[PDB]
Amino acid sequence: ETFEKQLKDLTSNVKSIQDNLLEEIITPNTKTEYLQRFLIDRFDKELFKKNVPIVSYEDIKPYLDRVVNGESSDVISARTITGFLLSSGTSGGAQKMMPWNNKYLDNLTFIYDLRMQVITKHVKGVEEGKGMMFLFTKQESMTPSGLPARVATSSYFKSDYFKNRPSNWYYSYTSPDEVILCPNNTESLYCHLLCGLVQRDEVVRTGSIFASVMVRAIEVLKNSWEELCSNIRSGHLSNWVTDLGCQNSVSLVLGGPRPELADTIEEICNQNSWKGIVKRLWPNTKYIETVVTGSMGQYVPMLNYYCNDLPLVSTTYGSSETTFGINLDPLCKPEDVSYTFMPNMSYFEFIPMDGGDKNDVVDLEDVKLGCTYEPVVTNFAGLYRMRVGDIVLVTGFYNNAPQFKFVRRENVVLSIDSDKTNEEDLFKAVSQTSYADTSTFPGHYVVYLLSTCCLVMEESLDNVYKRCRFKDGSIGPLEIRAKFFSI
Ligand SMILES: Nc1ncnc2c1ncn2[C@@H]1O[C@H](COP(=O)(O)O)[C@@H](O)[C@H]1O
Repeated sequence: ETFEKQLKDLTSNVKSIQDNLLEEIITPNTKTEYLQRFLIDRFDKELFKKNVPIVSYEDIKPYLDRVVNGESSDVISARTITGFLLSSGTSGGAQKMMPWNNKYLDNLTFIYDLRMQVITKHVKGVEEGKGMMFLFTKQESMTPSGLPARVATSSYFKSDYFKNRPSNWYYSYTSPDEVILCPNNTESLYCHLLCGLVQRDEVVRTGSIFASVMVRAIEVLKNSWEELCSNIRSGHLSNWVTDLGCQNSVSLVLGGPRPELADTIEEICNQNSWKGIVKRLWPNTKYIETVVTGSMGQYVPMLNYYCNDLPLVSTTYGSSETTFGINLDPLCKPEDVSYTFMPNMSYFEFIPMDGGDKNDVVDLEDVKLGCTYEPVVTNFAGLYRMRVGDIVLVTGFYNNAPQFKFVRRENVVLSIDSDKTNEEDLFKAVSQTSYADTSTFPGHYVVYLLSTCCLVMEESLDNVYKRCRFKDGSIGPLEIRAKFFSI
């Protein structure tokens, strides 16, 4: 009842909520160095639109550099910046750093609570069980200001928003918090699988942020099940896991020897065909929760094979600048997913990317059906009218809330995992066509046109690629097709 009214109000009063949010954001910031220079003396929406420039990351980086280096955040935000977000996008090989504060986590947990209600409205049999969720923490980078830079979900996991989260099915995992918080993701993924297998009847959902990570978890399971079952049989975690938090918390989950359970799992895994394996090991699973839009659509056939066509539920579209919104038709096919922007997240504007809309920039409530746009974001952490670099397509409207298909990220040419290699990067590499191969796991780049040539191309790519390729092992060695490989 409360949720039904909440969602009706959010998607019906879009214009009013957006206009009030802009006033809410701008009013305490009119005296910042940044907004004072565009002479926004008081809050006035037409003055904001006329005087405040639409900017790229590059335009405002001088201001962000000052905050990163320790200058008072009030140069851009009266809401103190207490950390930064590392974006998967880069500017000159360097990851972009976005300003961040707890309003990011206020919005994120608002969206978690909303999509939880959307899921349970449409999917039965989930509220009495737990999620086997392959969630990972990545260690933070220090900035000269002394504030940490983290990836979006790590900024949540390492906060009390996560530690002191609510107590219901949607925030209940088969993995202890220590496993989720473990910065060694090889150890934590193994422990995720171990705890999920031990509590296999309680699993009602499984997944990860992106479909690539869900696929990797299944491949690790395929390559680790004999060892996992030996830990279940003995009641002892393998010695190689060094994280103390994992050792202590997983030992409690194991409890003692489980040779009968081990036998049961070994009998399932021992089939030559891995088709439907997820459903056979976790028979109470109701759905797979993972993003399957954008470059992640390449993994849908693999996921359907392993999960025996359990629904793939792609819930959220977000970025280091802001969370955008959620999928209000969770049980649709992957190719049909659209995201309804939520008007309380940030003030959204849109630049037309085709001839169907001839305006220079338009408000959320004015976007035209069937037209493409680049989103523009004004947020609660010092970003004013910043271009996001994504292209979206207006597919419809839920009440008065536009729904958007994610089309692509501008200039990105190659993407396997979190990496987003764009045309400039592939250019430097070749000067020092392409295809993203996923038919084998791990996926890898393919540069059509020598062992050394493969290496120097990889060495010129960005840090996200190199962390995925050499550390997580989510990308294989780059291949120049005679066929040659990096190493
Ligand atoms: N649900 C989604 N579907 C497709 N692409 C997405 C989705 N969520 C995020 N992305 C992409 O990932 C970007 C976020 O990058 P980051 O700044 O590293 O958080 C977005 O701007 C999109 O390009």
